[PDB]
Formats: sequence, structure tokens, C-alpha cells
Amino acid sequence: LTPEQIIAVDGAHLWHPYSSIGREAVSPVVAVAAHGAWLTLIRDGQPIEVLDAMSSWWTAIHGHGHPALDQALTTQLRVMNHVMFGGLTHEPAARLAKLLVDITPAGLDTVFFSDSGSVSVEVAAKMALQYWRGRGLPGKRRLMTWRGGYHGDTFLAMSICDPHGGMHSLWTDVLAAQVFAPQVPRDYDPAYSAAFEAQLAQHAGELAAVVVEPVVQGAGGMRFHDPRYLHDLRDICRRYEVLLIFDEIATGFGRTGALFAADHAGVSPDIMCVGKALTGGYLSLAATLCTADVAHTISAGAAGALMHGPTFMANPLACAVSVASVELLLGQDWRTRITELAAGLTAGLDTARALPAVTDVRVCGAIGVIECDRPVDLAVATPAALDRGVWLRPFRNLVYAMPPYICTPAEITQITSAMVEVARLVGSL
Amino acid sequence: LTPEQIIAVDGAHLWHPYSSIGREAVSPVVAVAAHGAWLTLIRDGQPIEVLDAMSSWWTAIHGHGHPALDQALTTQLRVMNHVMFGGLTHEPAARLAKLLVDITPAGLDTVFFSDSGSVSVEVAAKMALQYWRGRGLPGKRRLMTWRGGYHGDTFLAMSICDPHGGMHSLWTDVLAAQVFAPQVPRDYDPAYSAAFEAQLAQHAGELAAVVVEPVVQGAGGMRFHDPRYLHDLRDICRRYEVLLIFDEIATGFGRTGALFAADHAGVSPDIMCVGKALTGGYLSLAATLCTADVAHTISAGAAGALMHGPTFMANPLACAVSVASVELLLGQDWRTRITELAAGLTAGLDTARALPAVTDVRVCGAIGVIECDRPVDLAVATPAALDRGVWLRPFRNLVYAMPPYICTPAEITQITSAMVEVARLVGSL
Ligand SMILES: O=C(Nc1ccc2snnc2c1)N1CCN(c2ccccc2)CC1
Ligand SMILES: O=C(Nc1ccc2snnc2c1)N1CCN(c2ccccc2)CC1
Ligand SMILES: *Cc1c(COP(=O)(O)O)cnc(C)c1O
Ligand SMILES: *Cc1c(COP(=O)(O)O)cnc(C)c1O
Repeated sequence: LTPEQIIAVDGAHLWHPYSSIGREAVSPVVAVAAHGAWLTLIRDGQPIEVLDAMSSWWTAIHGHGHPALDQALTTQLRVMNHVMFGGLTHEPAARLAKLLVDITPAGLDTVFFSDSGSVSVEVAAKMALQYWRGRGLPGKRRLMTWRGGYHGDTFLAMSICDPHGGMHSLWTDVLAAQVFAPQVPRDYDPAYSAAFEAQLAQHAGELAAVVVEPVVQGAGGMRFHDPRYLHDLRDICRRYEVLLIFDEIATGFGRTGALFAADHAGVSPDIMCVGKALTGGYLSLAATLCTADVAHTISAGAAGALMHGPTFMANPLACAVSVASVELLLGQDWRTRITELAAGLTAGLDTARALPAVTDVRVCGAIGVIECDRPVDLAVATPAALDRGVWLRPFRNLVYAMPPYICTPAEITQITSAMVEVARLVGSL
Repeated sequence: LTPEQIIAVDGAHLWHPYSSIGREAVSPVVAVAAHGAWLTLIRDGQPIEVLDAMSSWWTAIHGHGHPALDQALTTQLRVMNHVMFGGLTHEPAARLAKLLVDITPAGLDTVFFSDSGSVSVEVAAKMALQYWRGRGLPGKRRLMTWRGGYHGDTFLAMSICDPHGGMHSLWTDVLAAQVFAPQVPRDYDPAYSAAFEAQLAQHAGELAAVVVEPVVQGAGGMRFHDPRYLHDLRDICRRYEVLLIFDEIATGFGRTGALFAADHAGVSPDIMCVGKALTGGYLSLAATLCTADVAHTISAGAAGALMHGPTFMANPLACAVSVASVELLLGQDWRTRITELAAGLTAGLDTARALPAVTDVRVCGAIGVIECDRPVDLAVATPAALDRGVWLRPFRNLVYAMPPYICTPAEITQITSAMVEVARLVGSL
């Protein structure tokens, strides 16, 4: 198919994320290749090379077509593509479970593989519900979070997404009614934690778990946060006997400057979800980890098992590439790499603070954000960034980047320059 | 890792589908390779080659490591592993969407890609609910199905699963309460359809959709029903203004003797789900298709968009292998292939009808089932099958197979002989 034909098929037949059919203001751009930090896109019938400043929605931490990950895929493909995980086990699943147990916050000793972030969140909730049921406390069935969060698109996951961001107002009666604390502030305020505790106290007997994104809230608004809040959550949860679940699907694997965002506080949750960057952005894969205590209590419960099992559970191909991606990250000085990326984002984005339409500039590890005083028009921002050799996709009022870890200092400066120019145009209406 | 080390890691750290940690009656068997119709498994420390009679949970329709599918994946790997589907489109997505629209029942014109069957079911439900909200009828938010079904493991999907199979007993006060008709019979009885209609009629004002597996109910009991029941559901749904959703995640791509099981009835659903065999068993991928009417009504409603978007939506690697898998199926006389498989299953399983423990023997396309009068002991059945060079996994009172389409007459004889002997050992108490 030519790029023209691809566009024709797409407009007529393909849904896109959170999109319409036939009512798109901006046509999608045809991608024809991806290598390292670079995408080959079609612009006016001509292929142009642009920086993947988004890491393809936070996935491509090592860039595209990395030799180590390509080779991991083809070497597994040669021996075993997939086998059912019902009654069978295999080396890729075992290697990956061993790695994940050994690098995640202490105490996370068991691993449930699934195929997506949203599914891993449902699995986490199921673990929490079956746990309390295993303790003879089935009243503990509700979830508590703070506002500003995002946890995926399946119906249980939706129920803990920010009620404003997730337009819950049109899911009246269908969504489970969960407990929401106010938006967690950037700076540490003991008063916020005390109020969080006071609210949790009113619901403790009906709460299975607190579920939050640690340190960085991604899709909900790129808000950062103080890690000390996570210390308070762990204390509150311990004292009131509510499970703590960390959703690290966004973040995990070095993105925030620590290996996992929980590490910024030294906090272990009871259950943890990982996903986006798990395979280095090659293949869909997610994981839900829980403590030995949670696993044993579930296993000793009425069901005698966790009542979940996806078709492609622990897929050998996805597990093999993930093994390679995790080893590639751990086999280098990733901490210094992320610190350098963060330095580059900070230096490059400082000039945006002076721009008329800019309300905030913030950086946390390999995440850089320009917050604007108005929603960013994609019809202007997209071509503007492409003209500067960078693929950016703002959402709401945010011009942001989460670049691949392999981006050179020069490439980071190219990214921040494009971000600044988009922010300048926003004020130019 | 050696098979012994794999077993050690697995016992300590890996959840399996619907499994415990630390309370497994039988250890899983280590799989070390897969090629064509055969798995290489470790038994008594040594590798043995056995037939994958289950197609690795319905997935491996062309067998493992098919050269055409390996090639397709490797070719895509060299150009573009993955890009984000937010604001970008690509050739693998377009090619697959085009194919799927062209081969599915008439009227299914739009394709929403996701990363598993359970998610595609949630997407289907979301389409149905947003559809009625777009028509100004937000009361139409419940689902109706018949008993014996299975639709996945996420919380909304669970709500339409068979109440017994799904142990809904221990999910009281958590699952949405849906409308269940009685188990659909094998043989066609107009009285059943009339009763289904009467039940639907009293709930029509609050029903968004009927959701069923067409012709074959897989995981809920390997039960077959007359295709004419689906003709009746299409009629009932039309007259009472309730959407019809067919979940073809297990039945799709030739398994039942038609390209899609809906084709047995000559009927089109409003929404359709596909999954397990979509990639030929290489990678997790699923799709939810809907009519132009459904897509337009959603897109004109208050959200102005379908509120869903998985991270790995329309993954180029998965879409590439899927295109190859479908073209491989369409490029041969698949209908004759399934007919020969069905014939082989019938002939091989006939001797079981006379066994003392056997209540039924039934075949539908490349699906063969021996139903027993008591549960099948896996501790006895698994080694018995392995001794005969066959991987079988019974569940409940069912010894069954859904073999790869590439299985030779000799391999089908080997599969069925193993199944018959498992059934024989059941009657020995
Ligand atoms: O456009 C997206 N997400 C999105 C999802 C998947 C992909 S894949 N490639 N790009 C994507 C963008 N949104 C997800 C987060 N959103 C949200 C939902 C509930 C609460 C807060 C934010 C709405 C918009
Ligand atoms: O064990 C499974 N699924 C399963 C089995 C084997 C494999 S191999 N890879 N994935 C698998 C999933 N189920 C248990 C009972 N099931 C069920 C049936 C009816 C209603 C609710 C669940 C279907 C899923
Ligand atoms: C993206 C995301 C999810 C959902 O992941 P999918 O793979 O899109 O289902 C869940 N939680 C968080 C924190 C995320 O960033
Ligand atoms: C297996 C199955 C599902 C769920 O698919 P997963 O990929 O396991 O989430 C849904 N519907 C039907 C009919 C199935 O057989």
C-alpha cells in the first residue's frame, strides 16, 4: 500500500485511541520506519526523519530496532514462538519472573503475566479482593485513590481514573463507585496526609486497597508529587489494614530517575503493576506482582487460586524481549544516563518559563513538561514540531516529552527546542 | 536455566492461569521447543516430542514456527517494531483492517485493535453503551446472554461469564448483575427462542446488547448449538432494538468449519470480537469490529469519541504476523482441510461412544470432545497422554482437542487414540 492508500483505508476502517470515525480534525501521519530514536514519517509524499520524543507513548526506552532486542526476538522465534501456560512452563517466563522479583521493591515475590496495563490493574484488584475474601472479610471490596490518576481503559480500571479526566459523568451507574481523595499536591504538606488518613478511616472496613501512581501521575496530567507522600500512604495502609497497590505501568524501568518510582521513597507496596516499557516497546506485555503473604492467602482461600488467566499469558516471545530489555538497562549505568537526560531537559526547557502562555516548566528524570495557559491545538503543534524534526503529541494544555534513553545530548536539545517553539506558537494564536 | 532450575523458579515465583502459588497438585511440565504440530517437553529429565492437540489454547492454527509467519515477523522487525497509534498510522494496521473488514460477516466496517480477547470484549461493551448514550437512551446499559458462556477475565467480561464456571458465588456484591437466559440446547427448539425473546422483551428498555459465542461455547463447556438460534437472536435483537455482539475469539478463522461461526447462520452481528488465532498463535492481538451505524452514532455522541486506547494498539509486529496468518489461511482450500480434520476426529473418537464413563462424543469442524460422567483426574490423564506422544489438558468432565490445521491424518489418529485411552482410564475409577 502507498501512503495515500494507507490514509484511505485508515479514514474508512481504523479506530484510533480515544478517537472518532469520520470526525477527526487532524489526519494521522503515516509512519514507514523506526530506527533508534528516529521515526520515518510521510509528509507531503516525502519521507522525513524525526525524533520520537514520546518514546511511542512511553514504551521505546532503548529506541526502536535495538540490536540486542531484535536478536532476543529472533533467537526465541527460532526455538518456541508460544505455548499455553496452562500446565506448561518455560525458560523465558522463569528468567523474567526471576529478574522482576529481584529488581522490584522488596517483598514482591510472585509474578502474574498478562498482555496489557489495563489487564494488570484488573489482576491487581482481583488479587486484593480475593485476599480479603481469603481472610473472611468480603466487605473489603472498594478501592481508594487520589484525584488526577489514570489506570487504564477497562471498566474496573476506569473506576479509579480521575472522574473529570475520564468523563465519568457519562458512566453514571455503570462504574463502581470508588473513594477519591483530593489531588495530591506537588510539595509535601502534612495536612494533606492527615486528611487522606481521616477519609480512609471512615471507609477502612469497606476498602480492599489504596491504588496510586507513585511520584508521577502520567496520563492524568503529568503531575509530580513529593515521594514523602508514599511513606505516609504505606504507614496509613499498614495501620488501617488496607492493601497498597502501586501502578508503575508508566514510571517503571528508570523513567523517573529511579528504577521504579517507589524507590524514591524506599516504599514496598503489597501489589505492583508494570507494563509500558517492559518489553522496550516491542510487544504488549504487563505484569502484576504481589507479596508471598497475598499469594498464600489467595491460594488458601475458597477458590484455591487466583481466578484469572489470559490466553497469551507469559508469551515466550514477549518474555524473551523483556528479559533482553531489562538486562540491557541493568547492564549499563542507567542512573547516570537518566540524570544526564534530565539535565538536558531542564537546561533546554528553562527558556519556556519566560513565554507568555507558559504557566509551569517541570522535569522529573526522563520526563519534561511545559504546562500552558490554554489547551494546545494539535493542528498547529503537530506540523510545528515536525517542521523542527521532532514527533511531539501534546494533550490538554501540556507540551511534554518522554524521550528514549539512548538520545544523545544534541538530540535532547533538538527535542526541547521544538517543545519551546510549540509553546511559543500556543501564545501566538 | 536448566529444566530443574525452571521448575524451582516457577514454583516459587510464577502464577499460572487459574492457579495457586505453593498448592499445585501437579508441577507444570517444562516446554523447551515448539515446531509445527509438535511440542518438545521435558519428562523424566529428557526431551520428548508430543502433539499439541490443544493448539496451545486455540491459538496455533498453522502450527508453531510456520516459515511464512516467522518470515513475516522477521521482515517487519527490520523496518518498524512499533509506533504509537495516537496520531500515527501504518501499513500493517491498514492491511489487516482491510482484510478483516473484507472477510467478516457483511456490514462490519470499522476495526478497533486491542491486545487481548478480554479487552476486546470490554471495548465491545463500551461501544454498545456509548451507542445508546448517543441515541439518548442511557438506561440501556445492561447485557444479556445465555448460560454456559465465557468472555474473558476482566471484571465486565466476568459479568457475562457462566455463573457456575465463573464462581460468581464468591463475587457477590462486586460484579454487575446481567440478564441470563437458560443454557442454549444442542438441537433446535423454537420454544427456546420464544422464551429468550419473552425474557429479553421485559428487559429491553434497560439492555444495551445481547452477547454470545456463536455455534460453539468454548471454555464454559465445549457445547455446540444449532446455528439457527443465532438467526433467531438477530431477529429478536432487530425487533426489540438491542445490539447483537458475537464473541468469535475462540470460533474465528475456520475453527468450526466456517470462516467465522456466524457464517453457519448467515447472520451479521452489530459488533464482533476476534482474538486467539488472529496472529496464528505468535502474539497477543485482538480486534472489535462494528458497523458504520454503531461507529457514526458513537462519534456523534457527547464524548465525540470512543473512550478507549490501549498502549500497544495496532502493534506493527502483531499486525504483520496476523496479515500473514490470515492470507495463509485464505490462500489454501481451508474448507476441505477442516472437513478432513472433522472426519478424522469423528472416525477416531467413535470407539469412545461405547465406553462406560462416556455420556457424549461430539465434533464440530476441527474440534473433538469426549464428555464423561465424572471429573477427569489430571494426575492420571496427563501422563497417559504423554506416554502416547500427545499433549492433552482435560478440564472438568471433558477430554477434548482443537488440533492445528496442519495435522496429518496419522497425527489425528494419534491424537484421538490418546483421547480414547484417557476416557478408558476414567471408567476404571
Ligand atoms: O489519549 C489517551 N490515551 C492514549 C492511549 C493509548 C495510546 S496508544 N498511543 N497513544 C495513546 C494515547 N488518553 C488516555 C488518558 N485519558 C484519561 C482517561 C481517564 C482519566 C484521565 C485521563 C484520556 C486520553
Ligand atoms: O483455566 C482457564 N483458562 C485457561 C486455561 C488454560 C490456559 S493456557 N493459557 N491460558 C489459559 C487459560 N479457565 C478456567 C475456567 N473458565 C471459565 C469458564 C466459564 C466461566 C468463567 C471461567 C475459563 C478460563
Ligand atoms: C498506560 C497506563 C495504563 C494502561 O495500560 P494499557 O497497556 O494501555 O492498557 C495503566 N496505568 C498507567 C499508570 C498507565 O500509564
Ligand atoms: C479466551 C476467550 C476470551 C478472553 O481472551 P483472553 O485473550 O484470554 O483475554 C474471550 N472470549 C472468548 C469466547 C474466549 O474463548
